[PDB]
Amino acid sequence: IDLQGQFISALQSLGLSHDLAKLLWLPLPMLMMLIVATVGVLVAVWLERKISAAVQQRIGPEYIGPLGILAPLADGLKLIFKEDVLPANSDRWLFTLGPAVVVIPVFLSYIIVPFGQNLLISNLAMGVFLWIALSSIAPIGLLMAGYASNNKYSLLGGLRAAAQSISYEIPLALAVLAVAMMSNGLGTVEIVEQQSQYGILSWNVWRQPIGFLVFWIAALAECERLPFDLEEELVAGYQTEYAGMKFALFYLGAYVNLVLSALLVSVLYFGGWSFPIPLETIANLLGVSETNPFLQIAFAVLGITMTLIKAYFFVFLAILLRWTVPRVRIDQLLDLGWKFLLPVGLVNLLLTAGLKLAFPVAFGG
Amino acid sequence: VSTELLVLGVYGALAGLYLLVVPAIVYAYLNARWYVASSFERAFMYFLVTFFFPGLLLLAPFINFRPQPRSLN
Amino acid sequence: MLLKSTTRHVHIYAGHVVDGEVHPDTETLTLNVDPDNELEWNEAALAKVEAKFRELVANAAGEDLTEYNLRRIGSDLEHFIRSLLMQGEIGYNLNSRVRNYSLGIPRVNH
Amino acid sequence: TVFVLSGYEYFLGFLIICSLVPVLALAASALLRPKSGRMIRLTTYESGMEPIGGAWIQFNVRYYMFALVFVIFDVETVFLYPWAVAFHQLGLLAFIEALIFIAILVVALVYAWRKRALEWS
Amino acid sequence: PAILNPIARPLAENIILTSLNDVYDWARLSSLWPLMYGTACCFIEFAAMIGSRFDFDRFGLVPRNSPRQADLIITSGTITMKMAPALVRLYEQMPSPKYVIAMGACTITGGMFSSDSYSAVRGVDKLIPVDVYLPGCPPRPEAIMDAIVKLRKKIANEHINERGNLAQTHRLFTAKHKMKPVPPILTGQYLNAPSRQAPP
Amino acid sequence: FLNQITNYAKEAVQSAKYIGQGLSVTFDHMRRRPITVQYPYEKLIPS
Amino acid sequence: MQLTYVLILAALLFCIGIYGLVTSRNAVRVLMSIELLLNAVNLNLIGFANYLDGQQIKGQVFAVFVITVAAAEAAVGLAIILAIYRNRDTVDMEKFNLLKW
Amino acid sequence: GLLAGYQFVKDLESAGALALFVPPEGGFEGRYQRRLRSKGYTTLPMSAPGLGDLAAYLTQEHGIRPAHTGKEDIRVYFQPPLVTYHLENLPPNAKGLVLWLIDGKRLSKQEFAYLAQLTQTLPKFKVVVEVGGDRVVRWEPLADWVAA
Ligand SMILES: CCCCCCCCCCCCCCCCCC(=O)OC[C@H](CO[C@@H]1O[C@H](CO[C@H]2O[C@H](CO)[C@H](O)[C@H](O)[C@H]2O)[C@H](O)[C@H](O)[C@H]1O)OC(=O)CCCCCCCCCCCCCCCCC
Ligand SMILES: CCCCCCCCCCCCCCCCCC(=O)OC[C@H](CO[C@@H]1O[C@H](CO[C@H]2O[C@H](CO)[C@H](O)[C@H](O)[C@H]2O)[C@H](O)[C@H](O)[C@H]1O)OC(=O)CCCCCCCCCCCCCCCCC
Ligand SMILES: CCCCCCCCCCCCCCCC(=O)OC[C@H](CO[C@@H]1O[C@H](CS(=O)(=O)O)[C@@H](O)[C@H](O)[C@H]1O)OC(=O)CCCCCCCCCCCCCCC
Ligand SMILES: CCCCCCCCCCCCCCCC(=O)OC[C@H](COP(=O)(O)OC[C@@H](O)CO)OC(=O)CCCCCCCCCCCCCCC
Ligand SMILES: CCCCCCCCCCCCCCCC(=O)OC[C@H](COP(=O)(O)OC[C@@H](O)CO)OC(=O)CCCCCCCCCCCCCCC
Ligand SMILES: CC1=C(/C=C/C(C)=C/C=C/C(C)=C/C=C/C=C(C)/C=C/C=C(C)/C=C/C2=C(C)CCCC2(C)C)C(C)(C)CCC1
Ligand code: SF4
Repeated sequence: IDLQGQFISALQSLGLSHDLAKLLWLPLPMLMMLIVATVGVLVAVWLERKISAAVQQRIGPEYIGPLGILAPLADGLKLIFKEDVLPANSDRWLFTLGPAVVVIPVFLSYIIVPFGQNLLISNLAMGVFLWIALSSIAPIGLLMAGYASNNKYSLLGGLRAAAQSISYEIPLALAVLAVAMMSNGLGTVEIVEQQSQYGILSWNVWRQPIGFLVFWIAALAECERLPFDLEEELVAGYQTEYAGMKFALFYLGAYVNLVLSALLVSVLYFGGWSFPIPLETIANLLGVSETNPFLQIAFAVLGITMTLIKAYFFVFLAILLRWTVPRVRIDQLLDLGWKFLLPVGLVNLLLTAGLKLAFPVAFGG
Repeated sequence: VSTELLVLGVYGALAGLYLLVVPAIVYAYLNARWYVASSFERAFMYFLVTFFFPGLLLLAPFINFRPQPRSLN
Repeated sequence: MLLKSTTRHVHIYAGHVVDGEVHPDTETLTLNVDPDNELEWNEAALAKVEAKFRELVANAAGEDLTEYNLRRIGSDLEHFIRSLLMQGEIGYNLNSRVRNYSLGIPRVNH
Repeated sequence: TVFVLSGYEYFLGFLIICSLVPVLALAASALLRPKSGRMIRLTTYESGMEPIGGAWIQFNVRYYMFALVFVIFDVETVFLYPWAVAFHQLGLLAFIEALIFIAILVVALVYAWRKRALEWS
Repeated sequence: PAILNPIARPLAENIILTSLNDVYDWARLSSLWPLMYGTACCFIEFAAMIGSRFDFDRFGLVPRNSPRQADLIITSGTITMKMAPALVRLYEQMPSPKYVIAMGACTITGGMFSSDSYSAVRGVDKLIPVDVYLPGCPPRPEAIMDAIVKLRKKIANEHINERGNLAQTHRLFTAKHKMKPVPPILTGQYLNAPSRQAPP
Repeated sequence: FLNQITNYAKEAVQSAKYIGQGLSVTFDHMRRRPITVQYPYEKLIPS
Repeated sequence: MQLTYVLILAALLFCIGIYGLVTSRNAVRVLMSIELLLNAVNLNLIGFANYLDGQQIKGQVFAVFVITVAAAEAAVGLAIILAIYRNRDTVDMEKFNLLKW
Repeated sequence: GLLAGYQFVKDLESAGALALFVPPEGGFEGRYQRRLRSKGYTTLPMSAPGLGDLAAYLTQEHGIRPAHTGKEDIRVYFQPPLVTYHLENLPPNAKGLVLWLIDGKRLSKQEFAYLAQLTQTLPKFKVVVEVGGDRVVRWEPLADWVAA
């Protein structure tokens, strides 16, 4: 089936000019992905709060709804009603647009992640470039907000957080390179197709086990899960200067980055829209599956369900390992990063190239 | 009768099952057990809350979860 | 060093408000009377409060700029405010978000 | 010339939609303010007292050196991208020359690691 | 006059505006972000609620060290007059919809330090406008939760048309003085002092 | 020089085993019921 | 969309970079206009590889090499600049009048 | 949620005293207390455990003894009746007054009939007493709660 082709045929049967009819079709999924992203953010805030309560043997937020699920919605509806306060400095537009410069590209990078063969936005050539080069912008907004903060401690904390953030970009690119060499492509569709050709025996987690751990450590260092940079040299790193609106924007941006990383790690290594049993055997066992959509709709729902359970598993593992491993210093974190993830990533790329040039049978060829 | 009407009926039944009949039994079972469930069953309950969340956003302010009063002699 | 002493009603700032901020200056003392909505005011009693503040700042001469003397001046100002309230003048207003009698309760003379 | 590719209207439309929403949320927060802005006494954030120390930062070199090694390795990663892209029918001499490139940059990393090129003591 | 301290004397609405006001009050009732400020054992009594025995988190209150993202301050402990401008600045640096809960007997009044004392502040209501008082030395954590319940009953009394009360008037006055300049106060200068290593 | 490398590898595998034991006791802590009380639904008995 | 407007824009960016190389009121804005001067020739090479070149593209390769060269030149220039603040007290270019005839 | 209309105001204007059952976990009587101010009533918060005697504090004047530390002598403060002085300089529109008691659990049933007769003697102020409630918001006549 094709909903876009049927909508185009219905608008042609109504009578139009085939250009303005096709122009306005894109904003409805372009807003639907945004509203389900805010739905996932409101899911993840309640999930993190209740799982942090269940780890420390207590109950999360209650007496707000049925079980307190409206509490992220109540927080997001209350924090936009607070009085926007400003410090005694200049450049008010810079202080306003700093968090805007932070919030724009991480929200913009939603055109990369897929949910199936057709349930995605853009897969042109190089979606990993459009993730990395857009995620490497937020230090500029962080330094801009630190300069407009007008403080001696918050500016130093913003400098330390920017130096922590820019160091974990190079193994984050090398772990992408180690998979893009084997997949001979930069788009996520070919990467997930080379994993969905076979079942469990074609997963990239068993082919590149060191690169998955390097990418996971780099993601946990980039989304500020284990580095506590929010006791940061007087009280906090880049805080204690904004109002409820800018703090809410930073909180939702951090949760968007966490959700996007938890989706992208599974997509690049484990693989959403996949099954342990191949779909061709089930399609041959059931009947004829080439035009009948009654099984294809259920297969698309099952692929969305597999992507959602993988994202929920990675989110639960990240927020379980937040309070499991103890807090380490940012100097020790930068030292372990630059002394571990770069050399083992380089020799992992070298052994990946050697295994691809030695036996090009089970790899991408 | 046609196949497109059957597809629309399947879509309507799927939307109705996603919005009405699943979060009711989820809200029943979730506070029905709530203590005897293990960690894997707690993760399954948290996933059941996670998945059907547009149903929970519409069934949240209508339902009431408060303890019942007892009798005294 | 920004020397100031305020409790709830008097604000004696040792600076000068240019537009919305202050700068350290030991030549001007700015007085703010009742910033919160706790007592309703007028133009005659506020002028008497300003005249008492001018008399108190003319009494303190030949002394060092410390927090103790400025807090003593603010305490004499608040004592003058309390005696003006007890004299039979303006008092509380029923238009605030919170009603807490910090100076006294309304009583009966006889 | 003609502009034919896989598509770029989604990127521009999503940029327009994602750039229209933060200023709209800021305008809504300014509209639903309790009273107004323009706070009468503007003060910066100090923990418990007045600013008694000074508005100066000690001259350091650790941030600039980290960003220097970051840009030096980023322009290496940029050159390392198309070799890994075009490694499907190219051969083994390109792998040898990329191994020489990787070994030269590893020698550069060893030179940066031995001396005091990055040290947050 | 025969009356001491007199009090001066100081309509159709819509249903949609009433529902919007109910939503706006319910959001503040549901979030209620507090501030942890404590100088004595009352801070330990507040931290005993954050633990997994009384579950103070379940009402929506999360611990924050920032006096800028908290719509409620909780003063607690014996307050010295040297800490009174610190508390005034910490109250003034908060945003405008703020609330005050004063916990303790030495906080709401003089407490035990009201007979023979020259440094303790006899009442925090002389410094910040207290909305809900809380007697007790020290009070039960269930009494602190009861004060939270009374504060939640008091927040819903606000209006969306009578929102023009959270401000401060100018009433500026400019006068000159004749005080003498003071020498500065010590900032550091403890270990590398010329009178410390060299004995006079 | 190799003994320092083996000692670093032993410290790394010991840290990995400590992280695994922390994950094990964290997964163990999810089995027990919460021991908190509700207010004003479960009030304590005054002695 | 024609090549002539892109060439006019590149020439105007080159003249803006020339003026910001001459006056600049600073020493970091000199390098910031040097990046504009090289981004103008990057636009020139990209437009030439878009319009004149066909299948075998090489102006994009030259632009990538020019970008890497300008990043290395920016690193060398900032390494030169950051020693002047350690040695001298001021940052103004007009104060460097020691090496006379 | 529940879109409540204007029904507590009619039940308050019909009778003289009402008793509402609220859940003690949070606050829900604030909506009716705000609707009363929207209808044109002046609210007055007051605590029911600390009141002394209702007659000597609501009709006549009383004498408060402040806690002295031995520094000052024994002094007495003449307190006027609260609702009378609140009714003196009250009216912007002259519609009505209400009296709200927060914790009405620590009270006896002897003074409730006297309060229900006092709110019917002077037709200018109302009496609102709060009970700890049972799982739902419901209103009951206070005279029916006294008689039963
Ligand atoms: C812990 C974290 C938790 C996370 C949160 C979990 C809870 C939330 C989970 C919710 C599920 C997540 C979101 C699902 C995945 C995103 C799918 C999506 O975005 O997916 C985007 C989809 C579009 O995707 C696919 O798009 C296709 C078009 O693809 C084309 O376009 C695409 C780009 O859009 C690609 O480029 C693709 O290659 C290219 O072929 C077709 O439209 C397919 O039908 C469609 O499935 O948007 C649409 O669904 C269309 C938009 C609605 C339009 C309404 C349809 C129009 C009305 C038609 C009515 C017809 C009436 C006449 C009937 C005739 C009567 C006789
Ligand atoms: C009071 C307020 C009321 C609000 C009213 C709003 C009502 C309307 C919104 C309701 C949405 C919920 C109803 C569920 C609809 C799900 C339809 C579906 O998935 O429709 C499926 C179709 C399938 O798409 C077609 O699918 C085809 C077959 O491919 C599928 O099969 C292939 C097999 O190899 C491949 O795997 C391929 O990747 C996979 O997509 C092709 O992909 C075509 O390109 C594409 O058009 O998707 C489509 O068109 C796109 C459909 C987008 C739906 C995404 C929503 C998320 C799904 C709900 C979450 C699952 C919940 C299920 C709960 C059940 C619990 C037991
Ligand atoms: C003809 C039907 C029409 C249906 C209309 C459905 C409307 C749904 C939204 C309701 C709106 C009105 C809520 C009034 C609030 C109230 O007083 O408390 C009502 C309840 C009280 O609890 C609840 O109260 C109930 C009664 S009681 O108060 O406990 O006694 C109790 O039964 C229940 O258990 C308990 O949860 O509080 C809630 O939990 C409801 C939350 C509703 C908030 C919706 C958020 C809106 C998001 C969109 C915002 C858009 C604007 C953006 C601005 C930039
Ligand atoms: C909720 C509502 C919100 C409002 C809706 C949003 C409307 C937005 C889009 C309008 C819809 C109609 C137009 C789309 C429909 C449309 O007509 O597009 C289609 C058009 C050509 O597409 P195709 O070539 O596929 O179409 C023709 C083919 O069918 C055959 O030739 O696409 C483009 O022109 C891409 C333009 C990208 C241009 C390059 C990107 C520029 C990015 C610049 C980044 C700048 C950063 C600046 C930083 C300071
Ligand atoms: C099914 C998928 C399971 C994937 C789970 C893996 C994600 C875990 C990543 C860890 C995040 C935290 C990193 C902090 C790590 C931390 O803070 O300590 C790191 C610690 C640093 O020690 P020191 O500070 O002593 O070292 C530096 C000094 O020696 C200076 O000389 O040692 C390491 O460098 C070794 C790292 C090994 C790390 C191993 C991690 C993987 C352990 C779990 C293995 C699971 C196998 C599962 C098999 C089923
Ligand atoms: C068909 C279908 C369905 C179903 C579903 C399902 C069946 C699901 C399930 C599944 C699940 C339920 C999932 C989840 C999971 C999660 C988890 C469970 C996680 C956690 C864990 C962790 C993270 C841990 C860690 C560790 C390590 C790594 C080491 C050792 C130790 C440990 C183990 C601790 C539904 C109804 C939806 C609808 C649609 C369709
Ligand atoms: S009221 Fe009691 S417990 Fe609290 S600070 Fe004072 S002495 Fe300590």
